[PDB]
Amino acid sequence: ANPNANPNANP
Amino acid sequence: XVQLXXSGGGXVQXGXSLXLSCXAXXXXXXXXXXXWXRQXPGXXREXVXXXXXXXXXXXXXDSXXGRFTXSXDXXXXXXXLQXXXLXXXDXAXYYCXXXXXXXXXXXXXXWGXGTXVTVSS
Amino acid sequence: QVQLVESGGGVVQPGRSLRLSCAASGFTFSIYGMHWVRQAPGKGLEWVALIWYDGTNKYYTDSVKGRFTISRDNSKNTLFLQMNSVRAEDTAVYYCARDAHYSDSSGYSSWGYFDYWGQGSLVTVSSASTKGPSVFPLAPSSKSTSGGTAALGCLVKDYFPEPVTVSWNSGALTSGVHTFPAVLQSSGLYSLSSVVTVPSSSLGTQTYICNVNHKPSNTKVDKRVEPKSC
Amino acid sequence: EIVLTQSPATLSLSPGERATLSCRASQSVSSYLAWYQQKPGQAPRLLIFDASIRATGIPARFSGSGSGTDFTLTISSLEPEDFAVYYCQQRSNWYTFGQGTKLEIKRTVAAPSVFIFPPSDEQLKSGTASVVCLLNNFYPREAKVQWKVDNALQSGNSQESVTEQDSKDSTYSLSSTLTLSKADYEKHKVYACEVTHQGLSSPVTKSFNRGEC
Repeated sequence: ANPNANPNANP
Repeated sequence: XVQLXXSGGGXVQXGXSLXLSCXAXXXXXXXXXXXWXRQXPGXXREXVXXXXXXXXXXXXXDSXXGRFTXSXDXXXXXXXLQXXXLXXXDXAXYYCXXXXXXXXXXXXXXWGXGTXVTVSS
Repeated sequence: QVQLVESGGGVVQPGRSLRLSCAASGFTFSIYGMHWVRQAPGKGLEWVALIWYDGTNKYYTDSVKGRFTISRDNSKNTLFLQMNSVRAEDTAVYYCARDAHYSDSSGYSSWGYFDYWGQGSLVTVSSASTKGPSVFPLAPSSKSTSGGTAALGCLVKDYFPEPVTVSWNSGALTSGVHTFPAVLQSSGLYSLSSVVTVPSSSLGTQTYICNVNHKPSNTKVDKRVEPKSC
Repeated sequence: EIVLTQSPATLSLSPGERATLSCRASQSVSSYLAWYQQKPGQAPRLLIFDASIRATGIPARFSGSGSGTDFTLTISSLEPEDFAVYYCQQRSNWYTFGQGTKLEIKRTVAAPSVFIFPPSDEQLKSGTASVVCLLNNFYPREAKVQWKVDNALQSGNSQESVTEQDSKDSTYSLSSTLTLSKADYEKHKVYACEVTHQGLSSPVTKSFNRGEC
């Protein structure tokens, strides 16, 4: 898993 | 270890311009701030200006802001005080000193011999 | 409208736990990832933890992983930081921050920056007990005279936690006052001084009193500052 | 772990002038860089993100440029509300910040006035002696304080505190506090603090003799 993935709704 | 030799002073009319020089020998001064002071007859030595290392700026006394400018020629181990719009009250012996503290706390260990500037018509 | 209001800070002993809250208003809380960032006294910013909008994925900086837990309650628009097994090095102002989600008309999308922040909550990790300051005069003399101006003050020593406040002459003297930031001593207690400059001719005439308040210990002290002959 | 290094540590400028702030990353962060402003006691404020995109509500005088490892924040005409600390931050690999650059107000040189205070009799009766040296209303910030007790230079037994630039005159003030046991204090006579600053041609010393105050 990527700690810098988008953490907000609807990427 | 280091010697400071000043030049450029002399007699100038009110409103005129001069440039003082302070040439250092014996040690390289590019890493150190260099300051100008002046002492009028009977008074204490007053701060005039400081040229820090290139990129670190110049700072000035209230009495000379806007009229005097410091600059450096590191390749020639020399600093300068450009003096414009001179007034009789600027008459004094002008001194240069090296700040031996590279962190700029004003450890003035070596001083030039002084050069007289007289502003009179 | 965007607001983040934090609560829950204070003093916590080493090894214990403290929970911070961040109440959000003025935006759709449940669509935003949320972060905690902290700032130790006198130092820079350090990212602490992140939680996805839906509470699933959570990430932590190495020095808190396994000790702190991030959570959220979307129905109450609140973000939490549960700090466990705390250590002195966790002392800091803790900010919550919203993930700066951004998009444009062409499908560009950004995130991973901090666009709105709480006001900060100070967490002080210490074993020290609540204690008011001892207040001592800094007396004026000729060794504290420069020209026709003298300086005097009060040393406000050995208190915990912050803060103290200092006034002079019950608030009548404000010009020339400098009250320094506290320093943490090796003892774990704080100390500071407050000074003021005044006309030297006033030393024989004018009464100078510093008024010190330390609310956590209900300490109130007036100290008269009288001249000396140094 | 990506390390961001900011330069210079302090920039001393006047309103109207252009301010140029630098941030260098230890390895490439592509364009995933932001700039923040922070004033004392307040939360940071996002100015620029993705290296060059201005955040909503940020004045046009702020601009960001760069990519890879070298980034610049420029303020084309500084205004009074811009004096603050500025940080950069990356989100290419985890989340790290630079150490900050302080943008301070320049003014003319003012040497500190120097004052020394002896410990009070009240404090002495209790076991400790604090001796305080005050450097008042000076600029620029750099200064050195040395304590001497019977002419012997002290080390390790003093702590300094400094104010923020004064709102009206833009100067700093600084205290240095020497802490000794009462027993040690009572072994010596002359207590001196020696101050240097670029506005002082010679160091300024203030001293007292124990028990003559």
